[PDB]
Amino acid sequence: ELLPYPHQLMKRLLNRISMQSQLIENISMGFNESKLPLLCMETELERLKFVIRSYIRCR
Amino acid sequence: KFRYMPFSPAGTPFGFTDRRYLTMNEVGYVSTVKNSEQYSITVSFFDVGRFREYHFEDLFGYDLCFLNEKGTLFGQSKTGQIQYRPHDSIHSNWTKIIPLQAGERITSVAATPVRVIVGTSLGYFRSFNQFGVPFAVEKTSPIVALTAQNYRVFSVHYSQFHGLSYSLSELGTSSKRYYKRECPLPMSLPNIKDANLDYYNFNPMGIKSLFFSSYGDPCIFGSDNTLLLLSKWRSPEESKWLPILDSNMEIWKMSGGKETTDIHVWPLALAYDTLNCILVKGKHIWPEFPLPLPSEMEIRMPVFVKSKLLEENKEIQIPVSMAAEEEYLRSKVLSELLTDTLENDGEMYGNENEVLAALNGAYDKALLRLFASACSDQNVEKALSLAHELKQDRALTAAVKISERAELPSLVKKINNIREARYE
Amino acid sequence: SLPAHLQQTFSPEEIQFIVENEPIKIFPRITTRQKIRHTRWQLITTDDKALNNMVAMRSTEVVLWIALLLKQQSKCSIVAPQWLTTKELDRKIQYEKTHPDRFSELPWNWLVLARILFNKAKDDFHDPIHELRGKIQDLREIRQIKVLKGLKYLNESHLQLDNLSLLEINELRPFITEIMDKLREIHTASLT
Amino acid sequence: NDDDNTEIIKSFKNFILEFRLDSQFIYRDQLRNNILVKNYSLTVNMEHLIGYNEDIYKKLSDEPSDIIPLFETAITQVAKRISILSRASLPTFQLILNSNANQIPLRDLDSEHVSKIVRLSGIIISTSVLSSRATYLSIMCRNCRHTTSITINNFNVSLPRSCLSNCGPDPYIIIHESSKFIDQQFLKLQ
Amino acid sequence: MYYGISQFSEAYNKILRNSSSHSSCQLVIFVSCLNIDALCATKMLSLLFKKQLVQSQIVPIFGYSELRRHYSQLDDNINSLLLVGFGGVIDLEAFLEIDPQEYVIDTDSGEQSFRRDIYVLDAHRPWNLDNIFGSQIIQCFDDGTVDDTLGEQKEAYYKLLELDRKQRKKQIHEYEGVLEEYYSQGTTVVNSISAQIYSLLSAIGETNLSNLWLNILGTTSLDIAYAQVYNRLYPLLQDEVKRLTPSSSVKTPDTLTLNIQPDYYLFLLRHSSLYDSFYYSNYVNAKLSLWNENGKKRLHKMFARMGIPLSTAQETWLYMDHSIKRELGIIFDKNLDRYGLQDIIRDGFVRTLGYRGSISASEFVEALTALLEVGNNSAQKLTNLRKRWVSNFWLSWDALDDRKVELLNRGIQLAQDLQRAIFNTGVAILEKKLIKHLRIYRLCVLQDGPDLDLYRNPLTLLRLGNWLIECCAESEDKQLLPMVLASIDENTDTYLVAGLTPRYPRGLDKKPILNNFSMAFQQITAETDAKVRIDNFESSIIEIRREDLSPFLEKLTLSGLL
Amino acid sequence: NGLDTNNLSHQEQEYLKEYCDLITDLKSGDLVDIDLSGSLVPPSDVFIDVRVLKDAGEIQTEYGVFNLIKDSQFFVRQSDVERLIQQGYLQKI
Ligand SMILES: [Zn+2]
Repeated sequence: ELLPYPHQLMKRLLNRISMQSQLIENISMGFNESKLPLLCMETELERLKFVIRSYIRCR
Repeated sequence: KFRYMPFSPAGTPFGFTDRRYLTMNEVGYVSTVKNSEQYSITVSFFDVGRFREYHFEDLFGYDLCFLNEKGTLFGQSKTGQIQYRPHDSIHSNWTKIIPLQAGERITSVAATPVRVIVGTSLGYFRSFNQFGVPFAVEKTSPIVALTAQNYRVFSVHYSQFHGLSYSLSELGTSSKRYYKRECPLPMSLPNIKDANLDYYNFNPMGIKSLFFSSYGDPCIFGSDNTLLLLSKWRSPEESKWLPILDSNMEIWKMSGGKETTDIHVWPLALAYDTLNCILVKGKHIWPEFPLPLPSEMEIRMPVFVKSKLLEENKEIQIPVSMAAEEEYLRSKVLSELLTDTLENDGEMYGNENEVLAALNGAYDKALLRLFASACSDQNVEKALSLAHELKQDRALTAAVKISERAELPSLVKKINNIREARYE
Repeated sequence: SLPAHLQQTFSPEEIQFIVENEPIKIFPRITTRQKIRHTRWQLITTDDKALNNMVAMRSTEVVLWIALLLKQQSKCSIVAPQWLTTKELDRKIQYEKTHPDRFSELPWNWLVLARILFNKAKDDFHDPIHELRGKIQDLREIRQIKVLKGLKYLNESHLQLDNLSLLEINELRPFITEIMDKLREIHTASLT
Repeated sequence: NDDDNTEIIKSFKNFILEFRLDSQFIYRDQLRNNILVKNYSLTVNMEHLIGYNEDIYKKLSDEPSDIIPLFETAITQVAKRISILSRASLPTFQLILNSNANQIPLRDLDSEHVSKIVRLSGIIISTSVLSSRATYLSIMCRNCRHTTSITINNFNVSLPRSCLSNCGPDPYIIIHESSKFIDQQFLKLQ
Repeated sequence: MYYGISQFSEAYNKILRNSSSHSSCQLVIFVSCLNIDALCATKMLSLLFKKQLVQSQIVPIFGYSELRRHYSQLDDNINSLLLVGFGGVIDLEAFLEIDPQEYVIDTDSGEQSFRRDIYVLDAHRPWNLDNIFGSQIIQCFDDGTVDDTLGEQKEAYYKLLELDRKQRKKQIHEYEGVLEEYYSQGTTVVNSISAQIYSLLSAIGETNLSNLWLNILGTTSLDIAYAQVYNRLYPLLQDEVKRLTPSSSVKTPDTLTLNIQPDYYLFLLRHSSLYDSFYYSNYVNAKLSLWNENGKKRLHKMFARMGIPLSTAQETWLYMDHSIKRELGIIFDKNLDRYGLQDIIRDGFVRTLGYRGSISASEFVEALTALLEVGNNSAQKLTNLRKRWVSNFWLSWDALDDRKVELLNRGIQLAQDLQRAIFNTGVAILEKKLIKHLRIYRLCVLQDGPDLDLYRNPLTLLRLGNWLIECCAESEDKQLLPMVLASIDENTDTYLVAGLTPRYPRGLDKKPILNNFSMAFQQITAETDAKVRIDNFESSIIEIRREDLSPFLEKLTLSGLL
Repeated sequence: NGLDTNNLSHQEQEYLKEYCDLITDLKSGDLVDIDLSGSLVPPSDVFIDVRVLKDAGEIQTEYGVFNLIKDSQFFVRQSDVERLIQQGYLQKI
């Protein structure tokens, strides 16, 4: 069965991924060189995008 | 009679192999390989980001090393050949030969941010600075062990005509104060088959390692496999040596009561309530070149008797009474250590005050668990002595509720009198 | 839109993702700790307090994709769990050989985590890797024998297991679900 | 000599259980997938056995007829370890070898290669009818009426002369009801 | 001069300061393909940049025009360039039209900085003096020959550039004579790129067993024609092997070991028969003269003397009876002195892991060289053919990985087939006597033969050339002469010409001989109107038309620079 | 096509075309931070080695400029070249 949509959860997740997108772009404008937090941001963003993409593709 | 041997902290003997570890500590490990009448020395670091590991070809045959966060001091015992190598490769390395008589060997070396310390077998104590200028030629009891952390220097002396002793000092860039000079050291030397005799021909003192804690308290690991911490060393009239790990007992405890031989503890460092140490498996005490991850051993105050743990267990499960007893004692000594280091040296991070508050919380929780076992045996006086050592006013109401559950109204009256004393 | 091989089941790399998203105990080999005198980590799908407080040669708890990413750097070495020892795996083997009807009390992620730490942590095990992988294969084989024995009880109503792993759920999912679906279809067509 | 035989059996057991190439136990998986399709056999590469232990390679290649049944017993022990749960049947297996050796021609096959593993090539010209050889024999004494068992391995044994209870000179017959049989096909090679 | 060995680490730090960025790729490594040393060097560099996360683009280049095409299309965002195996002879500013005025950023104070760094990892000891001295942008990873030998040329070049009658002529013509004496000098190699990059890794601290094994392969690959380099670099490799070896054992599937054990000077001993290893070896045919029937009789006679039957000797090494191969060192010590094969005894490095067998360094580098060679209107054919050897180079890069041993076995089989073809064409040359004596050089021209389409490859013609130099070096009756080896391609219709240096016999133990063919090739190309190709990184490799071959050889034998 | 015209019908051609406009309308507006036609494999390896199959000239990426020289190796992120792997011009792991 097609499950009910969690509207508030996905709206909060898109708002959070948008704030993280502007955060990582602002830190990229801000670019000692400790690039491992930026790498954590980067794989953070693409793994969250994969989860959202797979959930929406399945439904 | 007795023979002196060159000592570096947590060094390993050669054994039947062609390589050994010169020194092992919280900064890194320095090892040497026999290379057909010369040697190859590899210095590796546990902190990859701060320090980059290196290696070099040693032609002199160094058997002594000391490794700290700002340099590496190599020393040859038989010829007096020492060398200081800074890590940053901005300051130049320097190499110096100290005068050694016939029968004199360098037994141990140590390095400080502003000094370099060499100790010989006849009792000489030569202090240079970091660049090679000599500063002092002292004669003491023969130093068989040195370990320095920042400006603090801790040493162990032994001789036939002086006995075992220790000296703790803080030299600094200023405020030259010596804490203790050759005060006797409470440690048991080993009882002098080839698995132990291969090590005790190399390290006759039984010092597995000698270090400082993360907060600067001295710690020593003798041949009896107990970790001795020096508590209240800043005040010489209140100083005491606290055994905080009888590591054979916890080895027996994690093995389910089996008398276990094939596992040993090789100590490296002591963080707060945790000794970092490689649990070496096999017939040899010392680890080999493929060094595994150093395991973590939480410190336990040695109040565990094997008879009661075997009696109740007809994994060794400690009953809540003596577990509360050891938690109370461990929390009290750790609260004393954290309070002394925070009052004297200050906090080096932001975490020390909150962990001290949680430690006093675990202190009071163990005291209430002792109070409960006292009240379960209708013991009013032991309950009053237990709640008299209760530190915070928050946990006294819990003792009032346990007194209500145990029906001891005179205990309620005396605890309320204690509270009446506590309001002012 | 969804592919046919990802329709009614998970692929094993999705299982790898799922078990990469757990906490794990670990030993840092770099110091990111602020002294009393460096961009912060600031993650949104895990607690970054344990990652902001990353201290060299201590025990911390971070997520497993960070663990593998830092092991690739060798800036931080992954600690095996308690059940990845020879003694605990021998205890699990003895429990499997003791009770034939019941599976052992293994974690749900015991095959996937073992494969991840075998292919990524070849110098992070106190016990040797050799007998560890031998005991892993022995546990896998005896669990395969137990699920082959338990598959004779394919019932129309329901079917229960106690402690089967997630990777073994993806082993046995399409066969069991299709066979029980057709058995239920046969019996519901058999109803008047 | 039985100590060396069970040492050989245990060693080849350890060869099956402990062989791993590129994070994969190939022979345990081969035995499991061979059991699951009821093909009770194991195909062993000679390069793998040499890379494990060359001493075992000489034990195989020196007197093969006296050690290949021991390897068969080891394979059946591994199979009963793998596919049979303890304290809660499988017949004898077959070891099939793969070799990449240089091919010895038929004309160079002579008295030097007697009782040695050789690899050759040829043309099949005749395959005979399958004959039923025996492995398990329920042997019955005609006088004292007791039944023993004889296990037959098809390498390099006959009916013995004592009944193992005068009872009789040759007091044995064979009970064909409780006897196990395998196939044997004769071929002619050109 | 710009980077001595003790500051290689510093150079790597500069690379990080231009390339350690997650957002963009900024590091491009130009690697000379068709070279084992550059392949192993780029493998260690790629592992080092993978462990530290540096973005990279590894580009294999065959020709000099291919280099100019790849550098011309490079984006301006790239600031770090690594030139592996080449770029040490030519003038890179005069070749890549480099002018420092459009590449300079923030000149302000005597400080200069540029927007692109070009590093050179070259083993050819003729160093261009402009490139090594007067160039800020082109940074050289020098072995240390500049601090010992190239000081007079340093001061001559510096007072040549500083001072732009009898005094001016007397000093300037003298310094130009010194500079032109250093120039017109032959090409030689005394150090490997893998040794320099492993010294950089020792300076950083990223050394492990894999980088050590790649360094061993890179050093071992120079043992054919540059045995003095391998004999010089052997004790450092021995020290590193004994340093990074573990304490000890039983053969187990995970323990990789890398031993210093007797590894004899044979072609593919552990992956072929002993008869085929002695029969296809260059040294055995060099001494016992196996090309005629008498040499085969002598090989069978020494098999009779060694006690090894030909049935056992022709059997595969893995399936060989070990009553022959266990005491083979004792048999070699007792029997090879009478036939002159004492120098077969040689200690090398043998690596094994698991139960999949042992591999030596020599067998591995012949497998890699074979995977370079035959691993898989005319200008389109040349472009497709250059793309084919670039694909061959990437196949050999794929064979360097541990998980791809099937590529290694394919390379072993290709090495066996290619050595069979090399042996057949070598005895084809030797039987009909196509080697001609020209009193200053020896000439060998292949007009037709078996499988001549393999010789459009450079390294296959160099394999045939080293076969001929080893076979003719042990014959003392003819002295040391340079060799010209020409092979015809009918479809392209070009003679590919290789210049081969002679060498002393391996048993003797001095000053290495130089390669004087590049000077004559350049001077004949300048003076005559020959349509020839100079674009190969090895400057002794040229391509001439068929109709212009004989005038080129007549102008070659007229010139005295051989 | 989100990340051969003979066999389809004209009605199937317009079905495929209008479905292409629908799936390129889906990733616009909302759901724009993700791509709906993206890779369904999890990104379990953030950086990969990439080998070039065919010569496709000079291309751009997010913050840098890539080359597509035939038979070259990149050490780049999976998400930067994931679409180019889907086109088939890049192919490794
Ligand atoms: Zn009878």
